[PDB]
Amino acid sequence: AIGIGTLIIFIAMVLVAAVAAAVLINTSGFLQQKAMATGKESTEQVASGLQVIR
Amino acid sequence: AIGIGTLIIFIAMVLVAAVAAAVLINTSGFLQQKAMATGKESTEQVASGLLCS
Amino acid sequence: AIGIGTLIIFIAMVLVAAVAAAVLINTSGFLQQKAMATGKESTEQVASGLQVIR
Amino acid sequence: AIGIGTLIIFIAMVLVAAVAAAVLINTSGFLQQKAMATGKESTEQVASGLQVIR
Amino acid sequence: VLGNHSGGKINWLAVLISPNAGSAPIDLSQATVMITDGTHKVIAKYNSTFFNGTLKNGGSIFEAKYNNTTALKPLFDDLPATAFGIVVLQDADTSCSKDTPVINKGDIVAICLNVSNTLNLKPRTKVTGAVIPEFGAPAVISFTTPATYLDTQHIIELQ
Amino acid sequence: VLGNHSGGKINWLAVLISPNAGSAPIDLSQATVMITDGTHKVIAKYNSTFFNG
Amino acid sequence: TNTVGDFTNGIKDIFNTTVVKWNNADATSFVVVALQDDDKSLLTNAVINKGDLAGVLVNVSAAFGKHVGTRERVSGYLQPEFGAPAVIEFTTPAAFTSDVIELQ
Amino acid sequence: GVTGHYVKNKGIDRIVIYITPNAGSAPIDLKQCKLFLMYDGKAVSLNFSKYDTNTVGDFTNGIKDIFNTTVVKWNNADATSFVVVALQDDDKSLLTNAVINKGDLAGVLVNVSAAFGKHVGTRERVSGYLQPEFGAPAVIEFTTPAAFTSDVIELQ
Amino acid sequence: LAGVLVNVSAAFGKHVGTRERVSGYLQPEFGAPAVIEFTTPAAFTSDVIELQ
Amino acid sequence: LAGVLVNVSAAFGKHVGTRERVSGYLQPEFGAPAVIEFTTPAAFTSDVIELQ
Ligand SMILES: [Ca+2]
Ligand SMILES: [Ca+2]
Ligand SMILES: [Ca+2]
Repeated sequence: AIGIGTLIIFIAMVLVAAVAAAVLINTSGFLQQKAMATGKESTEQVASGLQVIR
Repeated sequence: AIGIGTLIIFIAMVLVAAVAAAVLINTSGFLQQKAMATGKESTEQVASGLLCS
Repeated sequence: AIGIGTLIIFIAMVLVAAVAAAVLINTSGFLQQKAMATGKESTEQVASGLQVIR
Repeated sequence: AIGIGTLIIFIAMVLVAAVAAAVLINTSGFLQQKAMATGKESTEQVASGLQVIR
Repeated sequence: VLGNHSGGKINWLAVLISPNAGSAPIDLSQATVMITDGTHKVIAKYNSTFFNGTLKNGGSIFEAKYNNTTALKPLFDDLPATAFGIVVLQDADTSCSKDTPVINKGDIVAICLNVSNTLNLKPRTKVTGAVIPEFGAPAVISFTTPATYLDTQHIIELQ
Repeated sequence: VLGNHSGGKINWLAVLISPNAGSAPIDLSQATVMITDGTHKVIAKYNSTFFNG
Repeated sequence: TNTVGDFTNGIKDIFNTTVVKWNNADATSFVVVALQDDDKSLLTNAVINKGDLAGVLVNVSAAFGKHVGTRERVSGYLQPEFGAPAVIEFTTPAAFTSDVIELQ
Repeated sequence: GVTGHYVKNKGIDRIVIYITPNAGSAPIDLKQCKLFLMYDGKAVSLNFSKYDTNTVGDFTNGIKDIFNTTVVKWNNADATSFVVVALQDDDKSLLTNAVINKGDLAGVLVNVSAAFGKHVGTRERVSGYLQPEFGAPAVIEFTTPAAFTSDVIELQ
Repeated sequence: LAGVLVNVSAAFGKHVGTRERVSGYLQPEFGAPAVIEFTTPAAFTSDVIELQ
Repeated sequence: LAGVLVNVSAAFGKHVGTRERVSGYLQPEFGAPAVIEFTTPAAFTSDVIELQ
């Protein structure tokens, strides 16, 4: 029967789509930290300094 | 014998793709509303004001 | 056959991408007028006035 | 068997995604030069001039 | 957008329009224009009678003639209350013809509307609208008429 | 933010707050506020007794 | 007397009563005014096809039984016999200040 | 820049508009560009027209006087066109099929008194745009001074 | 990588002018064809032009 | 919304100093983990610090 294969290949299709989704979730995590830090750090740099009074 | 089944599962493929399409179409609709709303509202906020004379 | 669904979902994908594009085109229109007017008006305000001679 | 088509359509899907990627890589190239030149040129314009001494 | 003035009003408008970059050719004979002054909302459509091609080679807008068979008569004054006319200002490839005004990349053309009785464009008045093509994105008309009209300056630049 | 004062301290604070443009309605009865002075960190929640409409 | 109001050649004012014929907009129906249609499909048995643009008139004050006020929302869908529905959604502005308003 | 010639007891008769491309701009096909001008009662469009026998008048090596008739050949400035005089162009682009590219400077001649049908008087404004086939238009705007007092005036 | 030479002025019987488009396909015996499409620029100004 | 308490000085066996990073994940039984990442500031100057 044709049905048998249709089932089995569906199982595969789901699994592949899961793996594909995963990489985006993971990568978004990696980028989150890197972005946030870059902003904070850059801000502190501009905002700060010393001045010679006399 | 084989032929019969091929037809039947074909029907299912069609319907399942249809159901998935519905999600995408609908969802796009749902977002269209809020997308526009946000832009208009935000502009009116930044542009409007009163000034003491 | 797998091909049948691949076709049908493509039709959907196109349509959704169209709708998504539309909102940006529309919104850009709305903003165009609002921006242009705001600049003109503000300019005339600063540029103009009266002076008491005597 | 259902598997046969699943394979064949995958081949297509890959190829299309390749073509789609290509246009962005190409276009980014075109824009690179145009942008860089526009900045350089504009800078030289403002920065330069002559002065009548006497 | 440009606008002749007499009396207390702007009476004719000339809306200059052109294609967006990378657009397919737009057939203006099937366009529609919608304008409102906040008290009325006119909608107007092309009447083929009112075409002037010659101005692609230079001349005066706002004094263009048109050709009812056997005569020449002024365009703007004759144009009916529900119709717009068209005057070709730049077209390299003769793409605009009286029966089929199709505009392609590079062209500029003026949609001529006579609003004297239809919309009451006194000073300080907001005007809103769009030219809507058969396919593709509309052009947005949006202007507020000046605070003061002066008799030394009968043609006004509105947008 | 506004703040009554007596003695050597600010004793009450009144924090005026409003929605962002294009926001869906916010139910303050389920909000939480967190404040710190660098020596302690209080967290506080709504008591319905204290409403004035 | 006719299936769709033929204004393929323009309207002086879409809301002027004598020109437009609002009268059949009862508390339970709409009427359709044809604004662009090359192939005469709207004009004859009321079928929209590619490139047509048409305008639906609704007598809201009769439909909802009162006039809609300021700062109020209205939302809906025009649902065809088959295919995706057209979403409608707008919030009436804070200050009515002119006769014809661009709810958009 | 803009400059102009005053005929005594009449007003400004002709004007010369100096035009240049913006940094980084791709070459502009001058012969397709149209110039729109507004004044007290008229809004006129003018189209390119050939100088005598040649596409653009070649004065890459200097002019005794830009307004002297016999030197310059104003005659093709009809009531509906302009002509172009090439003032600096290394690569010969202006001189051959009329294309402005980087570093070129060129001057557009307009017979204003014929275009608007009268001489422009004192205390009057004139404004317009030279609109190319693609890209941003060059704005023109000036108010003629209160007192004409010399033959060539620097409307600028 | 290989380059196909075409004597266009002889093929179309005239030289292609400015602001004109040309489009086509190179169609192999089996498999997908290579699309060609370009519009000649507005201003010819150098001998070798990058129609791309 | 819930708050996890960790006795870091006991967990790592010493107090974390200035200019040091700490990173981790809270990994549920199924589903995506919550990333934690921060660098302690250069100058401790108050009792409760907003590592964020
Ligand atoms: Ca054309
Ligand atoms: Ca139709
Ligand atoms: Ca040159």
